Amino acid sequence: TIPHLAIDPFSLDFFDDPYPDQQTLRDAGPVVYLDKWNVYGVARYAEVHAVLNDPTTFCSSRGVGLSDFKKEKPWRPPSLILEADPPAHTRPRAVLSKVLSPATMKTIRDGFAAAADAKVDELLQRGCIDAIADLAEAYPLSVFPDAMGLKQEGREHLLPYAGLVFNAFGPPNELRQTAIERSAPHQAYVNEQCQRPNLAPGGFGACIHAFTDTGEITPDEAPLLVRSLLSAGLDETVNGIGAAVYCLARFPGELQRLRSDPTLARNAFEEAVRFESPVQTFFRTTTREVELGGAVIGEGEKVLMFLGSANRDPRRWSDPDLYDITRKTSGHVGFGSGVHMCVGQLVARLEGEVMLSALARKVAAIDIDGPVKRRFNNTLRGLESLPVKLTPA
Ligand code: HEM
Ligand SMILES: CCSc1ccc(C(=O)O)cc1
Ligand SMILES: [Cl-]
Ligand SMILES: [Mg+2]
Repeated sequence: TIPHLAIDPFSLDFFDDPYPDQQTLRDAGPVVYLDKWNVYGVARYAEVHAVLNDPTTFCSSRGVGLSDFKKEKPWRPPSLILEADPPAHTRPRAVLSKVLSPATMKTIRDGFAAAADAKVDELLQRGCIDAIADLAEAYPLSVFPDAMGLKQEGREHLLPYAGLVFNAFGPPNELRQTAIERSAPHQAYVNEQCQRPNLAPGGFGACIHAFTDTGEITPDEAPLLVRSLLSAGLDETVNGIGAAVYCLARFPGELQRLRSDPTLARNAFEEAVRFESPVQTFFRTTTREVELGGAVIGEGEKVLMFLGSANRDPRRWSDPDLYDITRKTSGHVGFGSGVHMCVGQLVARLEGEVMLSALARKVAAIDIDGPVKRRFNNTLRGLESLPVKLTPA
């Protein structure tokens, strides 16, 4: 009753161009079985949204990667928030929700916006740049570690650790195993910076520790929660900003609309998150035998969700493959949906918005002028290099 497919969603062939295969996964049925990895898969918007919003049936405490924590040991201690279900998930979630709250965004917006303006003016003096290394990567690295309260020493481990985290969600292919095997130096750096004395007072990490006073988390829980913000938020935001620049170069009419109304910057970034879906895939594990679509999934089975596919499903989106900066983007699952929906979404949107605002006000054209290279990762989509020429407005 359930179609079996041999598509490998963790192959380089898939990463290079997943969209034809995503249609095949969508059109094969509401639920598919991926024989290559012995997991179920859902690729349409309806089922992805349904799974995300049914946490008691499709749980996260057995891991949101391929590996099942009931069967295998986690490569690192499980995340206190991402790999927890209610009620264990709730109070750590509340802490990060307050640390990364709307109120918090007021304290960082001016600095984040000023840095984005300055970065774009710096790049305009160069003309031709790499929009990944010199922009999409450079800008978040220039604001987020400082906002986190990290010391200067050791920040060279941040990008390697982020890449490792998202590769480890995947199957035990080469990308995953090569990342985990010699990852101890990255883990030692991260674990050290999660300790209270190493975090600048007033930053995100120190604020997490400050919540131990309230009874929401214990002191021994706090380092693990800080770790979440050195795991998530970097590569996804980098990839999202890079995709936004790519779309503004490939859809030049949309850059001209953004220039004419820079207040579209926030939605222009949201549309890029839907278009790119920097977090392409992750898993749930069934706690019960379940009827999804017309399929009966057994208990203890891994269920792979295709967020990028859900955000390009023509059953839900008009012209899903077009980048449209005035599209009504509410309802996309690029940030997830339900109880786990990205707790850092306000930080990501802030970085994306102010960068696209700086582009909107300062740049007249963005032209690709060199070979474009893709960045390969088991669960992230994004570019490795994006040579562009920036024309000043
Ligand atoms: C464009 C940027 C981003 C994208 C596409 C993204 C994507 C996601 C997604 C899809 C989830 C849901 C995971 C699940 O349901 O299992 C999630 C959760 C999460 N995100 Fe993000 N994220 C982004 C930025 C950030 C930032 C900037 C931070 C931190 C500053 C962050 C921290 C987290 C954390 C801690 C969770 C776990 C939340 C929970 O389980 O309750 N993310 N993110
Ligand atoms: C799968 C969504 S991206 C993400 C990665 C790691 C964490 C964490 O370490 O808590 C949270 C979210
Ligand atoms: Cl670690
Ligand atoms: Mg300033």
